Amino acid sequence: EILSAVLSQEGINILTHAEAELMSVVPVFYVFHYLETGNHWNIFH
Amino acid sequence: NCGQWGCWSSWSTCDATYKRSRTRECNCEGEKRQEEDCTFSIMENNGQPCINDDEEMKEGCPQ
Repeated sequence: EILSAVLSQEGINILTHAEAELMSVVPVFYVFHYLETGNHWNIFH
Repeated sequence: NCGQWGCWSSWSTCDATYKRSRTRECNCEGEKRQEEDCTFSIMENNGQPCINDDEEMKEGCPQ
């Protein structure tokens, strides 16, 4: 099924914005992995 | 037309941790600081859903 594949507003809200630097930088890896898997980059200009 | 608390401050930028604060000034009884959570973990946006009250666990050829 092609129900849904949704991910947005993460790059604009939290991309670059003491111990929570890991918490900040970790989801970027998974966002890049999802973007590489879905092969969808034409959404942005 | 006949101490009291003052106006609250603007919500500070959402820190790397959940901790986001707002401060009121007694310029009296009450609180001077309010620390709430913020992460914006919900990135997906589809639409406002409608929810039920309570659910249950369990209600061609068969299995």
